Amino acid sequence: DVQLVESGGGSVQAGGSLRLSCAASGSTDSIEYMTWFRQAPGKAREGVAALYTHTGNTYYTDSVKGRFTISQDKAKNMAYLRMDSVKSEDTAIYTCGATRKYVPVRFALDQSSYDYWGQGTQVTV
Amino acid sequence: KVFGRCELAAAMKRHGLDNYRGYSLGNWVCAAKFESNFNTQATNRNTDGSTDYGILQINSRWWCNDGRTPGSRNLCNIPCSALLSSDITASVNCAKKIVSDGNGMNAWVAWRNRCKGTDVQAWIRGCRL
Repeated sequence: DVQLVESGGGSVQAGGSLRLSCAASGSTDSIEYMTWFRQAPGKAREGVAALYTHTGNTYYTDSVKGRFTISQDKAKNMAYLRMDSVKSEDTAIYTCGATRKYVPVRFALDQSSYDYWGQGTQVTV
Repeated sequence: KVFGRCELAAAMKRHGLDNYRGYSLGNWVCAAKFESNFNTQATNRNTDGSTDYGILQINSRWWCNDGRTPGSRNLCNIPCSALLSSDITASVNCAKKIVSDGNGMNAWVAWRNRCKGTDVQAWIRGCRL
């Protein structure tokens, strides 16, 4: 395999909004989770928002709950991250991840649970 | 052991799967048919080093320990060998945990693709349960 392409990154002022897109190619409904991860400068990669494509259920890391919304367009194998009311702490390289196998919800925000990765897009607040 | 359709339906009913997490019995029988063709000894290796075991093809990366899978979490706290038994108890109990994970029976690919949205009751018809 699955290829993941991110787009929509860039600069945004604190309090603004940005929308990131993750397009998958190489399969459709075999993809289970489509998830957004991020890596702030000098920090470890962390799961931000996960979406289970067959139910639309979403999972968020505490620091973004209420501010970020992950959604999808299952038919087009697209996952979106709507970043609303961004904060300076959100500055980082955002990367899309996916799996074609079920992952227990408790591990849906762990990088090791994902088998496919995009290349990342920079977001600067 | 390769179960007969109704033989499995009866066993699954005895195990309390009928309407478990809202899934009527037929869903479970249909899931087993497409996941393992009713074979308790079915096994399938994956590209990530994990293996799917039993009549409900439960994965060793998350649910059971086969001691050969990288990044395993054994959430069902059982050896995967227990999922290959002619006695489906271990498979059923683990399936109950999986289907309670938060995304229903979607965790079973075979169920999503050949059972979900179909007349699953057909799978228990004629079984005189």
